[PDB]
Amino acid sequence: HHWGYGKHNGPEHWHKDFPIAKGERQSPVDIDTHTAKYDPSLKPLSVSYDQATSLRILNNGHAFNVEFDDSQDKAVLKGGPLDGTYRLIQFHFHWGSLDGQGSEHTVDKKKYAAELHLVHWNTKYGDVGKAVQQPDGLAVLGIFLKVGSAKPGLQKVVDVLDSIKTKGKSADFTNFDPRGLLPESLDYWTYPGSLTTPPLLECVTWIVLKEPISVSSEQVLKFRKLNFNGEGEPEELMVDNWRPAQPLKNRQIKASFK
Ligand SMILES: NS(=O)(=O)c1ccc(C(=O)NCc2c(F)c(F)c(F)c(F)c2F)cc1
Ligand SMILES: NS(=O)(=O)c1ccc(C(=O)NCc2c(F)c(F)c(F)c(F)c2F)cc1
Ligand SMILES: [Hg+2]
Ligand SMILES: [Zn+2]
Repeated sequence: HHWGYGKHNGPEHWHKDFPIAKGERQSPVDIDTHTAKYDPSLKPLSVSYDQATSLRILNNGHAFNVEFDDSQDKAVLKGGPLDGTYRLIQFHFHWGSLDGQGSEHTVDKKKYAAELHLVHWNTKYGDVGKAVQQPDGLAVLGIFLKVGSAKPGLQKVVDVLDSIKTKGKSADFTNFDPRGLLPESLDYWTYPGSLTTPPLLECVTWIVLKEPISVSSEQVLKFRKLNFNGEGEPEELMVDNWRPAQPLKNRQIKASFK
């Protein structure tokens, strides 16, 4: 049936319907800090989210997405290893059933509690649909979450979760500022990859921040109370919606810092 994260439709089965799963630039990958190359020509990231307009939060059966109005250059990402302007379209998380797992990318094999993905698309392509067909169509900003102190900025997200408990449910989610989810440093690693969920298209430039943000145990606990199923179906807790690290193959991970 449809793909998921369970025994019978999880990541190890994806290749049957999405051959690209065994591709050359699949994500996520493990970031080996001792072999990542410092590239002094990498420009600083330019995150301009002051004009971001969030619209809705949705449980899509795989995770929960917070959607933004991307009809204009309101919230953009430029700089870094990017050429062109990329508009923020949505953000979501991947998390685990336990604090020791949840992230998709790993650093020196270390797994974090969760991983935030801020998804952006290259404006030169006109729409997201066209951007996914290009090798540089998307830019995903990845931020690791570790359990510790509460992140004030994440609480509005946490509080609205009860409203979108099951697949298909959505709630109005305006005036959310994504700047409240960024760590203080924007140092990062970058490599060419893919979407980590089917269709697994290899159109992503990954920008993974070195500094994780901390969230309280109570905050991540609420992520774990969401459901993969729709209303009236057998309850399956939405946990461990992450894909294991893929082989790096002929790729090099660059670092913006020494
Ligand atoms: N401007 S808006 O009306 O608020 C709007 C909000 C969300 C989406 C969406 O989530 N589609 C998913 C989606 C992506 F988020 C991608 F990044 C992508 F590449 C896709 F192909 C895709 F279908 C589209 C438009
Ligand atoms: N975790 S992550 O790598 O940052 C990631 C970000 C966005 C998307 C996404 O927009 N997929 C929706 C989507 C569809 F639902 C389609 F049906 C389709 F054809 C797409 F191209 C598409 F992007 C998937 C994974
Ligand atoms: Hg592509
Ligand atoms: Zn993701």
